[PDB]
Amino acid sequence: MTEYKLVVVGADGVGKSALTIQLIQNHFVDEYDPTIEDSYRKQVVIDGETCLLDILDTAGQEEYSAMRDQYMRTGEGFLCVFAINNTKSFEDIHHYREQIKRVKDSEDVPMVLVGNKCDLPSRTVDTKQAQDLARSYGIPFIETSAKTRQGVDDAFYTLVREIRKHKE
Ligand SMILES: Cc1cccc2cccc(N3CCc4c(nc(OC[C@@H]5CCCN5C)nc4N4CCNC[C@H]4C)C3)c12
Ligand SMILES: Nc1nc2c(ncn2[C@@H]2O[C@H](COP(=O)(O)OP(=O)(O)O)[C@@H](O)[C@H]2O)c(=O)[nH]1
Ligand SMILES: [Mg+2]
Repeated sequence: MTEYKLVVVGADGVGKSALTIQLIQNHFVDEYDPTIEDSYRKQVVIDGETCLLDILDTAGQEEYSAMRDQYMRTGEGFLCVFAINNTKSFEDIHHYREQIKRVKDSEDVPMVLVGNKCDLPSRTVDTKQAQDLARSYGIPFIETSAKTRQGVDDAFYTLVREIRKHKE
């Protein structure tokens, strides 16, 4: 089977952990320790390919040490997550994409832009705004809810698909 190393990044509170746990463990966590960073592995079939997904759920403090830089650059693809009711988290996307380009030392890194919490009633980030940002980057965009599980499998599988085509 093919191993894929995925890294879920984005501002605190956007739902990186809920998204990962929903995909790995099939349940919605409401109060996952905001500081716990860990890797999770899941065997799954994507487009008929058996895949082992190694998924780094990032957390902790905004540090830029050489060890963290090294942990991140093992990512083959990146889920860049913001929440549709958190303007600041959307604005922060550019920064995360810049940090990815830096530690990977490349301007084409497989990435998917993810607008989480789409179950929530009053969003301040419009679908169009985020699509526009995605198309500027050349990356896919998907809306997700870690609560209802909408889009969750597709967000991760779509990232896997972006890694395949980068590998040609
Ligand atoms: C994420 C990432 C990807 C690829 C390579 C990296 C290399 C080094 C460090 C990384 N990370 C570490 C965690 C982190 C990072 N950048 C911000 O930016 C917060 C705000 C907004 C813009 C500037 N800054 C002021 N915040 C963070 N953390 C806030 C507190 N909890 C967890 C975490 C989300 C950057 C790399
Ligand atoms: N309503 C709703 N709440 C969510 C969703 N995803 C995460 N949350 C909640 O938002 C908070 C932060 O989620 P968490 O996964 O810890 O964010 P992280 O800092 O990105 O890991 C928690 O209270 C979650 O229960 C979602 O899709 N919808
Ligand atoms: Mg978390």
